Amino acid sequence: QQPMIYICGECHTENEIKSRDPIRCRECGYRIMYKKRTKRLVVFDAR
Amino acid sequence: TSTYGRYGSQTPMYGSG
Amino acid sequence: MIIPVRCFTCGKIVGNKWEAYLGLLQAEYTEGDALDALGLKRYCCRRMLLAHVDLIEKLLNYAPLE
Amino acid sequence: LPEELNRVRLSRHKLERWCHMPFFAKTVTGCFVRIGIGKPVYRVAEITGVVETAKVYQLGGTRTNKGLQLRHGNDQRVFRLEFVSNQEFTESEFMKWKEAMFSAGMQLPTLDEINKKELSIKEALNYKFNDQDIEEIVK
Ligand SMILES: [Zn+2]
Ligand SMILES: [Zn+2]
Repeated sequence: QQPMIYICGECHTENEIKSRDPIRCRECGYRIMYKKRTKRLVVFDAR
Repeated sequence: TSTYGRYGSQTPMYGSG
Repeated sequence: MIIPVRCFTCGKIVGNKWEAYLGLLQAEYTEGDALDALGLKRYCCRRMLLAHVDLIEKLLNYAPLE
Repeated sequence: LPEELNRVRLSRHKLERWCHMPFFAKTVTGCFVRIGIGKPVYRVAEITGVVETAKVYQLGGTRTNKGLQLRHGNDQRVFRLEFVSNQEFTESEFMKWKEAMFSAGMQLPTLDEINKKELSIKEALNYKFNDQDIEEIVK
């Protein structure tokens, strides 16, 4: 039940975008907006 | 993600103000 | 971008000396007398701190939020 | 039963999503909220109309200056959106509301009405915002 959350550009507020939506921020109005980091396992070798 | 209260966040009263 | 942890050539830890070295230069020490007050003798280790250019101070100007 | 009554019980975490969604006077009007009076006593008031206060108050991150026309049987007054409780309908408050409704002359809303009212919320949640609601929302 995960709604594909984005982060605005100029606002830095998480929005919920499902498909068939306009990409706009729920506030201030911004057409550029980015995605959140993954939830998978990030493991590096300090190398 | 519908009501994640877990109670709550200290509900303010009406007769408290 | 940010001070390397070690001197590339030698192995010596120079990561803890960038703030101390900018503070000594702010005080009055000349730049060659600051580098040995910190304890950097080999000229391999001394170019880490002379040549370092600190870009992370400019990259921190681009705030994500506030 | 105070258990079926909790399905249409509006908690605090659900109003924040619909502070600016329209049709508001059509989904919330008919449900019951757990409003606060104050010391831990509560009364089941009736969401009657959608009013607005001249007091803008912040609810966590969000802020909302609107009011709620609530009424416990006969005692009706204005209400703000911060004093509502996430607590479900207890037994003493359910019987207290039952006695305030039997005491007022108001008919108890038939259970089929609650069953047809609780689905309005779930359809309003999965609603695709394809029309010009984003724009008025940002405004
Ligand atoms: Zn926008
Ligand atoms: Zn060295």
